[PDB]
Amino acid sequence: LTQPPSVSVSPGQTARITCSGDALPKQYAFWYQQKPGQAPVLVIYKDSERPSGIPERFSGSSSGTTVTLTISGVQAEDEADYYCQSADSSDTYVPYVFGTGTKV
Amino acid sequence: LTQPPSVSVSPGQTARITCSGDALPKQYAFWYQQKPGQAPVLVIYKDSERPSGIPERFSGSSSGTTVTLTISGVQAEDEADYYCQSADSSDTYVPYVFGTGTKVTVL
Amino acid sequence: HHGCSVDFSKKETRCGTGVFVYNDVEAWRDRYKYHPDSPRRLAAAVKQAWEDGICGISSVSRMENIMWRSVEGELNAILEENGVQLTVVVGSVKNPMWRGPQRLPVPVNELPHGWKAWGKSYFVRAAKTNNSFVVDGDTLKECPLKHRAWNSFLVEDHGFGVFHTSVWLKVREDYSLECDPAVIGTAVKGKEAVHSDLGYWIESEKNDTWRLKRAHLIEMKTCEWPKSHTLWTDGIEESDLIIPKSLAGPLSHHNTREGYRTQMKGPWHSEELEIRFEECPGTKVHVEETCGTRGPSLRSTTASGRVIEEWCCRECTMPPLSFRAKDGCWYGMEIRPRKEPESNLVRSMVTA
Amino acid sequence: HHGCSVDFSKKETRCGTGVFVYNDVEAWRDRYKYHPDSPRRLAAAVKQAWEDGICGISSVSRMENIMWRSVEGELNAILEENGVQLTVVVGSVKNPMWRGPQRLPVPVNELPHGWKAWGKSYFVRAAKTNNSFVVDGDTLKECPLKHRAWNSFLVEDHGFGVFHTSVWLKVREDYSLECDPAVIGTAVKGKEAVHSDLGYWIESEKNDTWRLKRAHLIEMKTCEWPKSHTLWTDGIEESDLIIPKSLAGPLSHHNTREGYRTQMKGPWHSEELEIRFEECPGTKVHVEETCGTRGPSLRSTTASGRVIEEWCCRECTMPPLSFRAKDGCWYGMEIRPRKEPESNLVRSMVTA
Amino acid sequence: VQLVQSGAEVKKPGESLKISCKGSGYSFTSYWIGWVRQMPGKGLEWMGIIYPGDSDTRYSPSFQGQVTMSADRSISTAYLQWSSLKASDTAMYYCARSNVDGSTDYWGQGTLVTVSS
Amino acid sequence: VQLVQSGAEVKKPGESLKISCKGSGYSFTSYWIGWVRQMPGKGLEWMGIIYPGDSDTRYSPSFQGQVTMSADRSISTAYLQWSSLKASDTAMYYCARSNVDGSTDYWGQGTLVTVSS
Repeated sequence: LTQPPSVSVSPGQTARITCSGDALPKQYAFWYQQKPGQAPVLVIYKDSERPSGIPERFSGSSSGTTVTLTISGVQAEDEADYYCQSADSSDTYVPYVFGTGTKV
Repeated sequence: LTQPPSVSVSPGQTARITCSGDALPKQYAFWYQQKPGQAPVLVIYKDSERPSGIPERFSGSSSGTTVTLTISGVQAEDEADYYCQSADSSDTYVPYVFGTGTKVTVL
Repeated sequence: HHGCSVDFSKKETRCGTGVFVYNDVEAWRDRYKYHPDSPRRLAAAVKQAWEDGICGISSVSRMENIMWRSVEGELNAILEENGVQLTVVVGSVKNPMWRGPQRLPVPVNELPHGWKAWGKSYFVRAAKTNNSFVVDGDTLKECPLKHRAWNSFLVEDHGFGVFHTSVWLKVREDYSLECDPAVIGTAVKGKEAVHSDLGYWIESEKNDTWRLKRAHLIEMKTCEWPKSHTLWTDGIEESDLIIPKSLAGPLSHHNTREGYRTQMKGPWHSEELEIRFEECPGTKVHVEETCGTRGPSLRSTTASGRVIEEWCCRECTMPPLSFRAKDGCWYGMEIRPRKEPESNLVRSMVTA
Repeated sequence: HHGCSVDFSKKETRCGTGVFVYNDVEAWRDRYKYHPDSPRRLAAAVKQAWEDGICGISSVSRMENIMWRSVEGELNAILEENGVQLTVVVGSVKNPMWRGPQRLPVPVNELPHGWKAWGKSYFVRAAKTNNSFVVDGDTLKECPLKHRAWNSFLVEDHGFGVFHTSVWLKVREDYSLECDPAVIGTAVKGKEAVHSDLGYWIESEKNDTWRLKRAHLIEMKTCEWPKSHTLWTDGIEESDLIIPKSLAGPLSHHNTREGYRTQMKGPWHSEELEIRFEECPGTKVHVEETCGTRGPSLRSTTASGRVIEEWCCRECTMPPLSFRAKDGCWYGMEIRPRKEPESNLVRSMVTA
Repeated sequence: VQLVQSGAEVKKPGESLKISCKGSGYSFTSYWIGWVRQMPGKGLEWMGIIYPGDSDTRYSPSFQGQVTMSADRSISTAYLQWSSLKASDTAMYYCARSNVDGSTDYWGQGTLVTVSS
Repeated sequence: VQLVQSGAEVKKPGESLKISCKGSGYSFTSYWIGWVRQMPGKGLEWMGIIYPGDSDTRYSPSFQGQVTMSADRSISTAYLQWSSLKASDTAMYYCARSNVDGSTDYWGQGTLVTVSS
């Protein structure tokens, strides 16, 4: 639900992005990267795993009611927006909800 | 127990000495080598095994009521008298019997 | 050992001598009356453990918890005739029963006051103190799981038997991770096997290979099943055992079913489970490659009572794997809903 | 399965449901009406095996020999009626029961003439014939062990334990070296275990480690004990098993005694054995270093009847291993006489 | 796998509009289809999901009634319909393939809708 | 481990004789002691065994009465005594150590006995 509106680092450093929500302990979380001009791309799924085709410098972790996305070896090709997706149970509505964003 | 009186072989091949007895299926057999001028030496015990300090060309085997001792490669120092010892059960006498003796010559 | 038996399928009655393993799990009751070594040797060992930085006790099984509850009153009657400021407080158990790092010590000498022979007719009820020695309860804040003794009792050599009412226990001198062998019974006869103890009853059969048939657990232990009491322990992959090894599952070829791996994320929070191979009431399962992958176990009814009727799996065999707890029916780790989003289902929140 | 166990010195009965394993070795030879698959189907299988070069049968156990003796008379009725010239001749068994390389074939057509339902009331004795199908006897010259079928039958459903119960046999389609698992019962409970079948009864206890306690054998089989019916099968050296694996000994840590190795040269020619750990009447054993090494097992009495009184061994543990047959005491392979020469004793002439 | 959307649309307020999202390469009726909005220079929002085969729709509370989602399992196409476009409907619309566990696998190239006057 | 015999003897018929075989290096009272004869240019023949401690003697039938085998536990010495030497007593006499399983392990050097007038 909540994200930090902007972070800024220098090449070679390691940046950490924070997603916070109440239902996170009992629900999965996914992270999406969106470079300007294109469609979102899935980078992290089920709070820790990586799809095949993503550089091994992308990782995430879950600690209670917070999930963090960390970018270890930051190059130049990482200036995008990162979005957090989680869920909350329902019966007649769509369960999913997006985070606010982070302009790295 | 009965043995061949003599065995003659040139250096290099094998020599086979047989010892025949009726109670050999039920008893152990042993082989002794005695060179002229010395005391006998155990060579093959329990008709299959070899004591320490004996060359690996010495081996034996048994087949029913006969037992044989074989020397793989005859050497000039392997000519002597060879005796087989076996036993027969008793209660008051000595159980052990010696064979007759096989004179091996390395030509 | 003598006895007579009746078989109700191949109608037959027989008598003779032999070895008999009984089902004490179904209809478990107050069949046994448990006591520790001596009333003054347990008080001395509890006093010493408090002065060595041990806070409380984590219980291995339900049996030890019931034993602690019965002895608690008499234990506090002693420890005041010696002036000790210490009170034993016994609570209830929650599944799973997690391990503990410490063990209870063996006192060099007993406390020099009191009585022998557990079960004095009348004693004055002791008064509360400031210091508490908590036995497993909801007390993980006053002292955490890292200061708690676990698995420090052993059943005595003749302390157990078929015609026994009282079981004699004793503080062990060694350190172990194994489940107590005095109360384990394993047997196979023909095409049926069992691995059993005071809280487990695990059955097997022979169809084309040996597989799990059904299990009935009334506790979730975390000790290790000894290999002397296990059938067919060799050539076993630890990742094929339905009941995980960390939950006192036997390391046996009997603990397997074709198409299923270890259920580390089953509903091990329940007070009682039954592991069955069939569909739950109202739901059906299909096998297809469009299904998802393994995750935590899911209940077949939502938190509001609605029943999800279609499920799938990738490479599992029929009938499916189910857990039957008192709150409901739950599916195996491999079986996922076909149409309903998983965020709308109740999921298991524990891991072995 | 319900059953109930009784304690005579207490007038008390405890019971419930479970798995019961019975001692069927101390008393056997009841009346069973055997049912090899079919009279016209066993006739076809025996006939076809004679044309494929199989001469006779090497029996696997005493159960199969008894079954062949009951069926023999009716089996020759059915063959001199379809016009086959063949006679079945059943003889006694000798220990050990060595393996054969062949197996009986599953027939194709089930010969036309004859009757179903094993056990007709009155038929006519069949005339003798030149050809002779030989079931295990002293007939190793008629046709040798290399031309003999072995382990061709599987038990399908038995009413063992009670007399006058039919047990159904069937000719197997595959080839196997293991003992039939339909009649095997294994059970451990606390500190005592048993491995058993229709001819073996092998006990274990826990002193400081699990070890052998005693064994009673009313036959010497040569099949392989299946690992599904065995406790503690991993980390086992085959040279530490007291009963050799080639004599249908279980591959278990329960088959071990400390200080002793496998007894391949025990007196396995006896008709019935009992394996005790106890000195024999009138003899003493001392642990020394001047003693000999292992050899064939020796009887404690010479061929006259004189008792040898002093024995030794190198690295044993007391009490010593012994065998008790009708002839008398034999000692373990590691235990040799201390003064009397070994050529004056009776030694065993078989090996496994 | 592939999802193909329609072209950019330039519309006036007050009329209807259908945008489509055709999919191919997989079992179209075994997966959900989600609709995501992205206003110019803003973040992502969920407009709900539809399950083809049996056109089960689960809207978002801030979108029900104001938009209609529909599916046509014969041609493997999922639609999205307005009745009277307003000036606040200028955005980019993405169709996506949602799984039962919740991950969004494939995204369409997007349809840019502009409402002006 | 060694057995040491006594020296060679030359004697006239009708006298007596006693030859010894002193064992050392091992326990003398845990093994049998054998005596073996070998006439000049002939094979070996057993003379029977004696067990020191339980001083049991088991003669060969060809030698009983003719020769007397004795022992001496304390000094670890075995003996072989004649009462009246005959001309046919010229031979070689070996003492040896016999195991219970029947293998003769160690031998002494031997003792010449020459009988003449």
